[PDB]
Amino acid sequence: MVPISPIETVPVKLKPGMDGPKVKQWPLTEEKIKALVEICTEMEKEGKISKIGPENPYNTPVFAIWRKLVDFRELNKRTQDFWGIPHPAGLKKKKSVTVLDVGDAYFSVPLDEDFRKYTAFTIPSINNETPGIRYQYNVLPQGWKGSPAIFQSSMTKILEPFAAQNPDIVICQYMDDLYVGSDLEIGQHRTKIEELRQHLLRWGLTTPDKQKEPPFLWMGYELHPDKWTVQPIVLPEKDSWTVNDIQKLVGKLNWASQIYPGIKVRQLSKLLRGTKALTEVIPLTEEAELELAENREILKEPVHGVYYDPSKDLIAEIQKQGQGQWTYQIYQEPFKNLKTGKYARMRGAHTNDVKQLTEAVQKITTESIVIWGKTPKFKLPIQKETWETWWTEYWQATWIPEWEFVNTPPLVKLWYQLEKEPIVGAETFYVDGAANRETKLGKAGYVTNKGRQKVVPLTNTTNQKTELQAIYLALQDSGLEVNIVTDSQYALGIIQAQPDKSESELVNQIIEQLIKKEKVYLAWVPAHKGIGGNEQVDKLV
Amino acid sequence: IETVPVKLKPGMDGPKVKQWPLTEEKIKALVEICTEMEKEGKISKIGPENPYNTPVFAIKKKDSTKWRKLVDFRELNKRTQDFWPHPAGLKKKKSVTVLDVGDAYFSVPLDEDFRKYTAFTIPSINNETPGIRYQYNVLPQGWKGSPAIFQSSMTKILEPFKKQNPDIVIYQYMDDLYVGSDLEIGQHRTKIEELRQHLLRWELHPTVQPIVLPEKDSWTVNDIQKLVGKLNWASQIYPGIKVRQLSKLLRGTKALTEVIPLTEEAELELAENREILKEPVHGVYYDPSKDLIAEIQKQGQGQWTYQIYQEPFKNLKTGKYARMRGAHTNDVKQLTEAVQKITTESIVIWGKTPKFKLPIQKETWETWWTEYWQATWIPEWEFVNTPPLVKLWYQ
Ligand SMILES: N#Cc1ccc2c(Oc3ccccc3OCCn3ccc(=O)[nH]c3=O)cccc2c1
Ligand SMILES: [Mg+2]
Ligand SMILES: [Mg+2]
Repeated sequence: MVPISPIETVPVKLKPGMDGPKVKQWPLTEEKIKALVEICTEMEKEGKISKIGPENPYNTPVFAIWRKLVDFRELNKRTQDFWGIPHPAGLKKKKSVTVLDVGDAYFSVPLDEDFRKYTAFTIPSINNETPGIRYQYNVLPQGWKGSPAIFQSSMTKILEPFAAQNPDIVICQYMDDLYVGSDLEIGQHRTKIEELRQHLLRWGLTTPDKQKEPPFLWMGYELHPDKWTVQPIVLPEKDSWTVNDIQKLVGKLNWASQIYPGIKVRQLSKLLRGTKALTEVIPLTEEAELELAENREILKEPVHGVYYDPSKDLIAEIQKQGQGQWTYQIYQEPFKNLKTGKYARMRGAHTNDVKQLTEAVQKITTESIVIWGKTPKFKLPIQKETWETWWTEYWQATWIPEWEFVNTPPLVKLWYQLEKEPIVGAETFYVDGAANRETKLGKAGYVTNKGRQKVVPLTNTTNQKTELQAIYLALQDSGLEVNIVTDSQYALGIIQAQPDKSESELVNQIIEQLIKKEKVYLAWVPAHKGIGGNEQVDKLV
Repeated sequence: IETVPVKLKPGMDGPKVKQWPLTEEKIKALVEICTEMEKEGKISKIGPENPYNTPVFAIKKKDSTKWRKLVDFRELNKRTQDFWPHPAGLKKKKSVTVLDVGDAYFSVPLDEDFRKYTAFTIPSINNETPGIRYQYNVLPQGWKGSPAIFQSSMTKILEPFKKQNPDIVIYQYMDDLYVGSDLEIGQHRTKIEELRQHLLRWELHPTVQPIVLPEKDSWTVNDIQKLVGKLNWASQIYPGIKVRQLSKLLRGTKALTEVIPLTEEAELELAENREILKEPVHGVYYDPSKDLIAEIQKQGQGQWTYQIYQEPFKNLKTGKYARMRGAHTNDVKQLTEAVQKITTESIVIWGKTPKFKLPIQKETWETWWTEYWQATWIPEWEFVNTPPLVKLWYQ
């Protein structure tokens, strides 16, 4: 007999304040009883379990489907807490790649002796005329919260020396599987694989001969030797959609978006607001139907990503899809993508393109640092001057990593720029607006230095809306260059946030007016402090 | 040589915090450093039985091309029971020099029971290998309990130096040792080297800035409007500021660039306002039981302004940073350096770090701040998404 190297156990403690599991045993059928009896018999013969007595006051329910289903759910609550899948695009191409998989993964790893007593379960004897057969686990139980962590720690511990001894082979452990790539010759590769197999056999870890040649179907991916993709995307076809099926659909499209360029989930995601019901039927706008249609169009032609080569620059390129949607491709060589993706703008009242672009760059940077452990060079649809002006004049600190301007319209641009100082030879519009908090009636308007005045009466309105309204009026009736004095901290705040798009249509119209202007200077003054030219007397009526 | 018993605050479990993504060179530097630290018994690898994790990354201090391991101990520090000496004369000292005494901390062994809370993880690229896990067998740098435990030892080290010349103020915060004096920078340097080899054996220059109003021969409408806005703002902070005679100049409706001659009463009002502003603020005190709030405003052109306060419109300190070091093209770098300086000054003056409110989006800061960060400590921070009107007023 070969002296299998002992795997040192992991000390396991129950949660403080909680005790061992005590739960009744199920009224199982006689057939299931016989099956479980056989299974546990041969299991004991293998040494994965041992029989105990009545002393142990801990019992967990058991079932059969044969296959023994042990329910640890009430133990999992009484067991202590224990301490992201690899992305194909980050995997570095190797000449040969072998998939080993350990059989009896958890049962190959012993359990902490002191904890074994807590894993007890009972097999009911037929017609309840005999005390049920007691059993406990000597190894990591299937469905036990502590099994995966302990198993992977043990596995890692065993794998360290082989790895250190063989720097010319790369090995990745996931759960019960080991993936060994290498760039050496095929024969030496197979030899080293067998070496690893016997090395694991030293600790009693069984791995198959022969295996499982590519393509590998793994975690929703297809891994081919030279390239990777996603397993086929199945979009359900229903005459009337359900919210649950919209969760399914959006999830699937999202999954397909990491490789397939141009996926748009915006409409479908907009239709899920405040639903919280799985049976609820929702309609679809022309935009939504066309979106899902062109999404079906994108999923016609199959596309593959390549693997990662450290020798070459990593490049991220971004395009604006519109309506707060952005799409990006991360690639090594032209037309060959590592992967792709999308960014949707955060829910907000107002916003501009530049901000969303920045946020996109941040997202891509974090994703990259996760996958390739580095920040990619960026190709962005924004002129250097535009970015320069923006970040220099922005009230907030902002930054983008190393990047270059790619010219592929639509280009991100600054639509309007407010003046730093008052404009000489430009009419000065003093604006004000107010509303009655009861009647919801108000006025908005302006008086200027050239004598120009306007006051517009308004129904169904608020003070803020009348201040915005007053500014809008000043913008409409003024020449290409204008100085506007407002007492509104609200309006000034919004305009100083510099949105190019807004939820409020009033703000949108103001933006339009701004865009049509050559020079605009927006000045602010304290209200009610009796500043001349600023007329509350007109609007407060 | 002996481990003082250490626990957590009552009703608080150990810290569990997600390790954030790290770049490749940082991962490598951490691997090397932690290997060498493991060989020295400072840290030891641990198994899955430890649920607790605290974030870790790598930095580079100036004059050093060699990496340093920075642990973010914030949550662990918050979760340690309050451990039971502030030299207000340190801020008064003409000069203060900062030292890193962290190398001394690793001699003292950490309480064995508590060691499970110092656990951290070196992350792997693309989750190809599970992260390497460690725990500290000695006093970890950045932990609040480390200077508190080494406090007595440090006293023993500093007995001869402190007794020798007691014109020199010594303070200790985290891994940092601050030394103030009135001496000359040459003699100061020689003295600091003396204390350095003294450490072998066993530069700062320390008021709330006045609110100032322009002095002009001729005022436009715009000038007076801004003046009125600033004075009205300041009226929150100061009791007797009155704008009514200045607002009376704006009366009628005139072009913004039109010059308005000051009247007698208006000039008087402006003068009285100046005099009021020249005085300090009424009843401004520092409550040690209150949080320190720091606010930073980007002024453009490398200029930044800041205010430290425990209560709105009562300012414990105010300041401005124009300092240009390698930061020109990068806003976030500047901001990080500013946060560091403000925090340092806060440490000197009140002994503790302020809670920041940052003029930057959360995601941007979160992404890039560790790249520019040279400090061994870290403060708390907030993000203000609405542009302040006070920007112009602190310029
Ligand atoms: N089932 C399955 C399975 C198989 C291999 C995995 C993996 O495989 C690898 C394991 C170690 C080193 C490189 C690896 O792949 C690099 C990229 N690659 C990938 C496949 C191929 O034929 N050739 C190739 O150069 C890395 C990560 C997960 C894997 C999952
Ligand atoms: Mg108004
Ligand atoms: Mg008003």
